[PDB]
Amino acid sequence: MDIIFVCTGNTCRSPMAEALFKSIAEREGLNVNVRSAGVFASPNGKATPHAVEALFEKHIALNHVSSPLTEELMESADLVLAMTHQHKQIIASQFGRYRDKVFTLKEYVTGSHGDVLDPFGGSIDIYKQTRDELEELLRQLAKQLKKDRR
Repeated sequence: MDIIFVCTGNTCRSPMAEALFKSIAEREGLNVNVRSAGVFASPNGKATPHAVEALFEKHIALNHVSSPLTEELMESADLVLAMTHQHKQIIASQFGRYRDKVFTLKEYVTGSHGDVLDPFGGSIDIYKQTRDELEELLRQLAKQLKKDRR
């Protein structure tokens, strides 16, 4: 199992979800890899001064530098977890409808298309609201994985 969290510019939430899921997987004794990318990210984007601070408040000390989602990473991974249906369709448009590997961030857990709070460019409080929702989701995501590590 290798998971790619994906949002347009990566930094918006994907590395928060990565850091949380690593921490939660370590709590649960799950065995995975998780990474993050963006359909229009670049190899020199990084964790925002509020995402990183929100996970420092979580006492995880996030540190991440972005990269684009490209087909070799897609082929290497076993799950893709996209923040929106629009992102899912961009991924499909990049990779010739490799869409089967992709699920939306709520969808993989709720069973229905949707997203968490998008904090991109908000104050620390918005990333704080996000990481609470994101943790609650990712605990259910760990519950979903423990079925088959998928």
